[PDB]
Amino acid sequence: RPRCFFDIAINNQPAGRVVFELFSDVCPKTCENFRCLCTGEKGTGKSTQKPLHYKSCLFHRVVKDFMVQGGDFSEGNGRGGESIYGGFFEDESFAVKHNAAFLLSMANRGKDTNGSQFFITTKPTPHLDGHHVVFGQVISGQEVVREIENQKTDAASKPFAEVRILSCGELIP
Repeated sequence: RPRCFFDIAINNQPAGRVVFELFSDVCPKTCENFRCLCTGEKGTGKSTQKPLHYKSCLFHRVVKDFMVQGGDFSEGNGRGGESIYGGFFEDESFAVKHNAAFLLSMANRGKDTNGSQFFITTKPTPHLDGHHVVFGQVISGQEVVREIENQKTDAASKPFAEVRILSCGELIP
């Protein structure tokens, strides 16, 4: 199973590192996308014409007691983003349930619209089962996730403080 990392800053101050395990045995295509977005290895987005890379990306949406969402690398606000395959891809698995905090899952714009955007649950969110593909889990940095969850937000649930991925990649064992 792949491991990836985010080094998070909050208003340019390091908050620490979040490490994910990717369930590549369950949703390999979903996992490969996220993996490559962390490394930036696939280069330029096809429609977006911007790096397929989470580096400098924002957690643009935060909802206390629900989840924290980021990965919109091209717009920083939910409108943008693109998968490593060109555009979006198909929902691959509903096997992993949204039954805990700290699950990594694909944000989307309805059926079969998986791009670069992701969310980290902060409570059990079982109503998202069948609508979003769970593909990973936080293994360390849970306290950083809580710190993000607790940001004061604006009218669109966008943090007033910039919550930015300063560095990212894959942990090669």
